[PDB]
Amino acid sequence: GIKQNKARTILQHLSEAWRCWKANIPWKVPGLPTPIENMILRYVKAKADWWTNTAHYNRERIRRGATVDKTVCKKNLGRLTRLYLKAEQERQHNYLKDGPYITAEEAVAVYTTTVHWLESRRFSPIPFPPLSYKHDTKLLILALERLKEAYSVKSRLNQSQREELGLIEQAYDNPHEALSRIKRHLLTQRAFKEVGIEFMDLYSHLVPVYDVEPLEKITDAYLDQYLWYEADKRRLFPPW
Amino acid sequence: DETYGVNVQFESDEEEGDEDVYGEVREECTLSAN
Amino acid sequence: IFIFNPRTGQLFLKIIHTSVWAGQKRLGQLAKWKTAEEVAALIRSLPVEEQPKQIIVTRKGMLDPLEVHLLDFPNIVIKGSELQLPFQACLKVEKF
Amino acid sequence: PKIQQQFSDLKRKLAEVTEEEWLSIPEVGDGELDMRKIGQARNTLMDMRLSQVSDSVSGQTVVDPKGYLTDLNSMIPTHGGDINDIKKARLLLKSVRETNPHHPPAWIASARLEEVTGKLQVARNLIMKGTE
Amino acid sequence: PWESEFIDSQRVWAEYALKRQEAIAQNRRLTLEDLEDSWDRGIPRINTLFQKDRHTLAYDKGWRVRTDFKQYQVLKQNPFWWTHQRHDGKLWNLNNYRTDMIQALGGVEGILEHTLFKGTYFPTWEGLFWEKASGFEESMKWKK
Amino acid sequence: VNPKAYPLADAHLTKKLLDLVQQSCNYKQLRKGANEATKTLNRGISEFIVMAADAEPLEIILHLPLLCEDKNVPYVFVRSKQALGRACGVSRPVIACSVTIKEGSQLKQQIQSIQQSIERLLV
Amino acid sequence: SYMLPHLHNGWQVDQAILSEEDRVVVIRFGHDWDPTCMKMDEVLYSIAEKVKNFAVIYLVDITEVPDFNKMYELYDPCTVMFFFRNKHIMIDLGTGNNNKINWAMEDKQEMVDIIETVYRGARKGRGLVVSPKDYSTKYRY
Amino acid sequence: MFAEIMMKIEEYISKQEYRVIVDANNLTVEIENELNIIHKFIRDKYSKRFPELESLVPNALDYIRTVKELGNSLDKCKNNENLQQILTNATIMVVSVTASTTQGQQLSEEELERLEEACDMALELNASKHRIYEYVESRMSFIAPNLSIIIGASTAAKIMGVAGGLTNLSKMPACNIMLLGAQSVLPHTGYIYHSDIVQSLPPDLRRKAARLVAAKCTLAARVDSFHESTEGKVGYELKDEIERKFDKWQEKPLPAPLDGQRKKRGGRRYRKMKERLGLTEIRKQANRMSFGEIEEDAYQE
Amino acid sequence: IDLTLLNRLLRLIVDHNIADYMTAKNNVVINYKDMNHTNSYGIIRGLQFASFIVQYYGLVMDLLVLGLHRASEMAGPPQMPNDFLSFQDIATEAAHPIRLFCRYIDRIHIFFRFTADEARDLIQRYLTEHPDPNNENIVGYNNKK
Amino acid sequence: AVVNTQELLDLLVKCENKIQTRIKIGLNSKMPSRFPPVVFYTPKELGG
Repeated sequence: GIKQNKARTILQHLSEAWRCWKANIPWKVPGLPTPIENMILRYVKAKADWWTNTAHYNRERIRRGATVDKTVCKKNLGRLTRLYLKAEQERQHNYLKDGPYITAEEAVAVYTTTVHWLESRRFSPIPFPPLSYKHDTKLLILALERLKEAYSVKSRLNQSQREELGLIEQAYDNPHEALSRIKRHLLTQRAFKEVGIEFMDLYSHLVPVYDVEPLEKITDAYLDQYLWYEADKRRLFPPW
Repeated sequence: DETYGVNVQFESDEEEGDEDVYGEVREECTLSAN
Repeated sequence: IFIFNPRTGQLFLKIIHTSVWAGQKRLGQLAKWKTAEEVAALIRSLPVEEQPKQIIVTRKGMLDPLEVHLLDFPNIVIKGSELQLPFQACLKVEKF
Repeated sequence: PKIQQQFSDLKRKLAEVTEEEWLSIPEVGDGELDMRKIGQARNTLMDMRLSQVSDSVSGQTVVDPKGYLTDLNSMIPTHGGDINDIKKARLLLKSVRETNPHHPPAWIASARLEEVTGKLQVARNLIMKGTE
Repeated sequence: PWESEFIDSQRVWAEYALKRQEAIAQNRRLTLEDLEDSWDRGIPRINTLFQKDRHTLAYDKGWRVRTDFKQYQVLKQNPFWWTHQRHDGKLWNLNNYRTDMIQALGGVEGILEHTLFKGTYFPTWEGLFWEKASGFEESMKWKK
Repeated sequence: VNPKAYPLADAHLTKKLLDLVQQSCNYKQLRKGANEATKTLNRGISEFIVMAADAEPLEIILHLPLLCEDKNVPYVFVRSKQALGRACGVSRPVIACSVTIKEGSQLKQQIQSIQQSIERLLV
Repeated sequence: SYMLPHLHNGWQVDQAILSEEDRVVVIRFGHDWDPTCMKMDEVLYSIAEKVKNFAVIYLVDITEVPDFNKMYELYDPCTVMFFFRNKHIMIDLGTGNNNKINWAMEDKQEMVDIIETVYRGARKGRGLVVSPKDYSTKYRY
Repeated sequence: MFAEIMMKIEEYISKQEYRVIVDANNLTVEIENELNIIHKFIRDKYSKRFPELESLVPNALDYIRTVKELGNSLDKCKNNENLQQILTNATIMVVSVTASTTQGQQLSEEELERLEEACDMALELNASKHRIYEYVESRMSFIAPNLSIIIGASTAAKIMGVAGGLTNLSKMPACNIMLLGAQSVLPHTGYIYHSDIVQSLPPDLRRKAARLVAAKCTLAARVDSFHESTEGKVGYELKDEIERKFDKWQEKPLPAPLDGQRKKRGGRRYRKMKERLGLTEIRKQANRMSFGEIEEDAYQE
Repeated sequence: IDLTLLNRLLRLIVDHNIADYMTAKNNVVINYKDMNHTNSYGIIRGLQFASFIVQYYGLVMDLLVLGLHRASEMAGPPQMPNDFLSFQDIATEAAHPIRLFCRYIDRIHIFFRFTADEARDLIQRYLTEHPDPNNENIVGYNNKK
Repeated sequence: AVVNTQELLDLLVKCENKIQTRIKIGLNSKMPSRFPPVVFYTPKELGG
């Protein structure tokens, strides 16, 4: 009696369970009856094993040098991104389960080796950037110039990239509200926003590419320029 | 002098090659374990 | 804007208000094209018998916006000037 | 096996379900071991031992965030300006001093706008351009 | 070659050191007229001495590790991951490559015989220009 | 209606009441809201309070009669909050309005007449 | 087992083409159990409600509806023909014949652009449109 | 103070006005920082015996129970059922690990008995605090049920007391009950900004949430200024509304490709329509490539 | 890179608020399209200062690789530091097997020089710990093909 | 190191012919015989 009603909905339930498997998110429909739920679970496991196998097989095909087209690589890169993030989430949860992998005496051995080096070098530690720091506008201009260099002739940037360009040119306008905001972030901000990941598909290996929120990118870029300037100033990094 | 009444001209000037204008080389506690 | 006819002496001097650019929030990217569009609107105002076919800009940064704003009139010639004429002396006379 | 030869068990157990549960299918529009706690305990052990060693490491710098934020609030300008119109007036007086090099109040107004906001060295180079 | 680049960089920054101390002796600045023989030369290029932003680039420390780590922030793959135009200068020069390429393909007019240039009836090719993406829609690059 | 909504304005009185509340909205003499009516009763700047009998629960404005007896202010209940809300120039239901005193404003005769009329309703 | 509608005799096909006045009748001629038609129907299903403002998609079994086999030359596993207001819209794809698609494209955006091209050239009145891609080479590198 | 207040509390629970309620609530939120005083004393005095239990057990009452548990003898991290009632097996594992290597000297007998009575009065303060909490939640659910259901009965008693009872809490607006209990820590905050249901959300989600809990509880306060909804259904309904809004704050086909009819009228609006995005460009030497010349370095692009 | 150890190692060289920022910046949620996980173990490597975190943690592991004595011989004294491949004395140069060392970002290149005695003592220590009765060390030996 | 690596010189002309072959099959899908290098190697100012 019912096939114009439910045959589309259970197909959407199939595709929704598969979308929730690909996303590592919970799929439990409460109103779905558990034999139908068990068969969708079974379908998702079979498609999961096929999907993992065809992602790894297409990757050995692409990496070996076999001739593929654009949609196979694009599809493969999406499959491997979800598989690499499943493995990375399992790696993070294995770290949360199996403790710090470095032992306490192993950590203090590494740490005392570092303090004996930095005492041997008479290393004065890099302070917090002072309020009227002599070079903070120089390092801010280098930071925002470096963030601007990340944008080329792709006349079409999305909402976040042109919002980043707006925050960069705003920090170009008033550099001292930018520097005060950056030092406020370096002092108090300990919870941040979600860092986006994707993977640059070199065909030999996937390189992770991280898109940070642009206020945090400006604070990170000033911090990067500051610490590298002060560590070159204090000779933190030996010439090797 | 007052000199009240003075023109302005908003232009998109100052385009150059980003080298120097005049072609010159313009040059101008510690850690302790106890 | 001093629009001086040498032959007929009809000086079309357009008044440009302070409020046009006291609160405009713009660069000269409004200014060049704005004086060009207003002298083009003068050209569009007058009949075809009184429209010129040769326009001489004193300041050289205006013939390139005049090329853009007068594509409705390709019959007219927009040349620069090597001789500059002191129409700020018109500002200096008390009447104008 | 073929596919439905793998799904045959679930198809026969799918025959079990009642017709009251068929049209009530929604659509998609909508002891135990805590594994975190032993990792957290070992991480606080490691941080405790590294802080036991770090108590002996003397010359480490740390600024107070409360005092540094107090001093950041101490340096905010009360007469900074209106930043877009500050840029507009900077562009304006730049065009004045560029089309009128021999006008004294052009250079005075440019350097006064660059002393009321921004920094002072560009204002000082602007008046030493203006004096010559 | 890189071996040539490094011996000329060594000897040219040696020449810059002696020219700089003799120009500090003469109290002046090193102009473009000295260091004109050293021009596209040096691994930091001598070009980089004459940049406006050069003083700012004296505070850009660790920039090469930064350009290497740009591959984890920028999805566009950088072929010049190892260098920057700002700090090292332009470590190549293909202007005479372009000239010798034009001469190898037959000269300008020997090239233009392969084109529709003589069908345009332009009397010479010198005052001409293209219109990069102007087309028939008056461009329109920006549309939905 | 609610028996604790007392006094309750009949149809002619609530027509005059909503027109006076509309005029006070126009003259900026009106404070909409039970919290703003509580505030202008506490500050003593309220001419009179209208309330809505169809506020559920009613007791979220039933403190306002007591405030209108401790400030000597006339209070009256309109039949429904939707008509009162539209009479304040807002599309949302408003359950308690304060027509307030202003510096010699022209509604003072209408406000005085409505005050004398709605202090007759509590009887 | 698709959510795409099926036509089961010649009357259903010819009246499904004649039903639309402002939308492209996209008709897949092939068998649902064919792998080529299965991939093509996956592509048509993933865009069926995308292009619903300017297209409609119908599946037609060759065994069930065999009368169009000679006229439309339905001798390949899947063919995808495009009609607009009873007129058969041919497409210079580069494949050599312009009348049908006759393979399964894997990009759903290429099918969206082919349908969008057929719509733009058919409301303009052309019986032959030019594909916004050349499908002579498979573009594999 | 503890005798004067809690013997009245004992007399009132043995019978099963409101000044004893507010005084009990002020007492117990002074008990928590007095317990911080006792805990910092115990931390300073026990760290010669064990300088590592502060970092491993930072919770004050668990630290007090585990240094009343251990004392001098760190032998009682071995097979200890009594310590298993206090800490997790992870925490017991790690305090056994660092009790194997303590670098800590033993206490005195006077030092151990001083720490022992300090921990015993600390448990006395904790049990006294929880007794006050149970009494204040019972008597505040009888006095103001809806306000106690919305905010929590301890904060309900605090804002009932500093306002001066229910019948003064009703005739306050919503904009003052937000700032009720106010005073450089956060400004314009009351007792219902530091509530658990207003801290159950991100730090920027906070201030607005205060205005949500201040308004509805004000309604609840008015609703229990008169003695209706004694079962608390108004409180349950309004609290469902509160956290429904909290969960609310927390976390089409292609058009048919017709061309334009077209722009057939010009100037006026349309020049602004293009001055937005397709404005007066260079139209010369920015769109051009200059056929003969090479103007840049040759393959820079 | 353990972020607790990285936090403590960074607190040596930078301000404690800077180090707390750099460690808390690496303990954030990493998000693909639909999926996201908290990155609690490693570094995020596309933070702008991750270049600094990598070179500093790599310095710490160079002190593990070289030892403090050979790292101090290679870096020179802090008053007159050495350049890249240089020592103060040739006796300082020859005072260890490790003659040269170049850490790249993560790649190490360690040039060793042994005498016959140093080499055969190292081989004997190795074949004491990992004995090779089969001459089975030739198999997995990577070469440059 | 390119001039010393003969495998890279072979790979370089293989990739150069691959780019030129994609240009040629963007021109015409029939792969030509004796296609002129002048369309590839002419600088962009001069049309190539």
